[PDB]
Amino acid sequence: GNCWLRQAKNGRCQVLYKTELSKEECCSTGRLSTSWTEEDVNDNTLFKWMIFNGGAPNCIPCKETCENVDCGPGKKCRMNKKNKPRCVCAPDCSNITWKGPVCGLDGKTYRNECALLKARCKEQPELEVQYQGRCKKTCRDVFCPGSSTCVVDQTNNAYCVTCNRICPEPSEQYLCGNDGVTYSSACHLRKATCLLGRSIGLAYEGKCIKAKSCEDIQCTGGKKCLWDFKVGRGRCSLCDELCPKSDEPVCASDNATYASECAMKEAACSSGVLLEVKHSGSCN
Amino acid sequence: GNCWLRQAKNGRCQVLYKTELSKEECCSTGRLSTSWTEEDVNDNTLFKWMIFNGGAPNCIPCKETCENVDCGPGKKCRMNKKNKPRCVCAPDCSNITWKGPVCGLDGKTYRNECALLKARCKEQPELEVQYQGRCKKTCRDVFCPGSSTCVVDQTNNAYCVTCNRICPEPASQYLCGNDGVTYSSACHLRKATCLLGRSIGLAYEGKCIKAKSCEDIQCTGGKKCLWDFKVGRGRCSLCDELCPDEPVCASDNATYASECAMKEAACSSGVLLEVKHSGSCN
Amino acid sequence: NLGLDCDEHSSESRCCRYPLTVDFEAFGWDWIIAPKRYKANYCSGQCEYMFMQKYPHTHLVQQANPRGSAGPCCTPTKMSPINMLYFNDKQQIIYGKIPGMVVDRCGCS
Amino acid sequence: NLGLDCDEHSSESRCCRYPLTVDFEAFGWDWIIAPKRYKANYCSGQCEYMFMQKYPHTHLVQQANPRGSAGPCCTPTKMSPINMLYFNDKQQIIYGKIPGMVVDRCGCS
Repeated sequence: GNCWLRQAKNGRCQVLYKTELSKEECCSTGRLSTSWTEEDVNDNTLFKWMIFNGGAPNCIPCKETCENVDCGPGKKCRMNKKNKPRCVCAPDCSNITWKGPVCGLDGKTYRNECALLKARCKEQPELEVQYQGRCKKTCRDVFCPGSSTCVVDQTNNAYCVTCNRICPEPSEQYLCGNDGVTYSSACHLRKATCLLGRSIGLAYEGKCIKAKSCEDIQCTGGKKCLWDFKVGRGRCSLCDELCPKSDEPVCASDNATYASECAMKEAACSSGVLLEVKHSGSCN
Repeated sequence: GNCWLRQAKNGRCQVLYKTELSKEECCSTGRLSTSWTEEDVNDNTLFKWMIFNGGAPNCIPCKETCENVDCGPGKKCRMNKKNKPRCVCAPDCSNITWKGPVCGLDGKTYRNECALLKARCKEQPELEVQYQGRCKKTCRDVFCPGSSTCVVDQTNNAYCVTCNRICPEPASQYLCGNDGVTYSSACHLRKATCLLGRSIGLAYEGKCIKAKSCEDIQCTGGKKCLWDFKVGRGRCSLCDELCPDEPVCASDNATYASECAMKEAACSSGVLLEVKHSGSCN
Repeated sequence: NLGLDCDEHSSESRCCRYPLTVDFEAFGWDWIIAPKRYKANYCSGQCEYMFMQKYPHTHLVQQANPRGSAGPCCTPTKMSPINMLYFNDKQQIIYGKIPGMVVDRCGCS
Repeated sequence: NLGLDCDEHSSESRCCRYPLTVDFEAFGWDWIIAPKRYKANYCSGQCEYMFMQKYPHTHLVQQANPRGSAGPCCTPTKMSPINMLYFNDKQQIIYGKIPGMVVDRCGCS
């Protein structure tokens, strides 16, 4: 006989696992979906079945009930409404003290811990709780557990993360942040950023200088100087990217309308003027 | 520097081909999309750029124009509207005498041969003409080119195919077609089918027998006998497939929930049923 | 575009797509009616360092180097179907689009 | 369901998915904020005959056996992303879904 990884919805056996096997050998393990066909045939019959006829016929599933089914950890075998064995997610929600909503690492709020654990089992193996309560915008009143502290991403979503605060302390690893502050290394910039709770941004490698235009700043490594007229400081930006589409128009800090944020960036790089999105959509 | 397979549409370099290269070395061939970055950096830097920053920055394409571009056969380099080199499909349609529509192997009608050759180049490299004119339904007045002959598929689309004519003789399974004819091999059944122009179908493995009911017929391989009262012959059918719709009228002049529901009723009763027409019988 | 193409006149060592015509009759497969032949192509070449890689997982495995990891293989990263006319088990004439028949692109996975 | 899962103390010889945790700190990558580690998994096992094959093209190469054609390799047939919080080139805090980080399924290609 032949041993197969599954029975498809057409009732046929699919994915050849082993040949020249008895049903007992094929079905000896606890794997739910393993299935068996009795007839020993040649390759080209097998090939014709798998590729041109929807799978092998007379497919006999090893497990018609939950007996001897091993769903593994966090799962349990249950007969469904059509009386077929299924490995469903059944995590242990027993010893969980918090019964309120939680914020998952995926930035989605779950009704409770048990729900997150069930989503962890079904679809997201990496899913964990980063903090209790709903996921929030801004770090205001986000009290992070343990040694973790709050930061926001590019869309102001709050995360509880563990900043690493042990940088190897050192040459010309100096960086000038957009805050006009000089940092000894990227690590320190990163940890200062992590501690501030929001992006500071790299203006240019080297010490910060009191530049009065982009003429005072030399950009290294294919970058161009862009001047921020709102704070009177410059930054070195790549300006290499192209704009592809179903673009969404934006309103920029120069109070002009662009086809897309990308179109805005190009006008910024061309003119040497730093432009940032004021709000989404065209300038009304 | 680094050599890359392409510049992405965001303008950055993607798919590392070679490292520690000059632009001249990287761009020495006629390959259209090959691109180069000047900076030599370590693995973790290349990785950060490729995976987390859209690709390698300062991506310089080897080919800014169609100059020295080798598009290969069937293609030619043309500058697009954004003045960027693209290898477009340009097959040779000059010495083609047939200027009418053609029926492609994909069973789709093309406006002409040249159109088919361009569809061949852009999306279906195996696309060929099976016969001149529009693709047709049924083999009526389908004159297949050369020694090729006409057959229809499951939805009555006409194809011009080369049947297999030299079957290898079997050392000897004989097969019994639904036509009540005994065939020396599957190869022979197929070639009778191909020449007939439509499916005959396997009734059962082995010699045809003059059965008077399904009791005379031994079905092998999990199959069950279904009796066809219209021709007085039996058939071994799998009756294994599951059915998940179509309402239909069966050859027993009864209404079924579906062809699927009909087949199951056939397998249950041991009586061959076929779709007469869609919809209720009343 | 995301993949590299080679022929017999290539001295290319990296993972690459080569031409390969499959003849169904020369296999003896009479149950295929059409086409009699088609361009299947195949992948061949070395997968060292980070070359010709699409997904970051590959690089992470190379670093971890766990037990039984053979390294990246030169393998199809994009497949195309072909249309076929063939005999099914019932020896009926069937037309069908058959997935995973043509290699469009090769890469290191 | 379409794939086979094994662990280290499995005697499964065929192409199979094994567990593997990637630790970003143990690589030293401070530019990744979260997660610090994750289950990446990897593929390992034999690919003989027609076993664990998804696409018909594999079988066809085996028959043709052209020059430089290696046997089928045990390779990912399904990949998943993970969500990551990290520093980009500008050292901005970026959240992003990163494709091709997790192997969901292994097969012979």
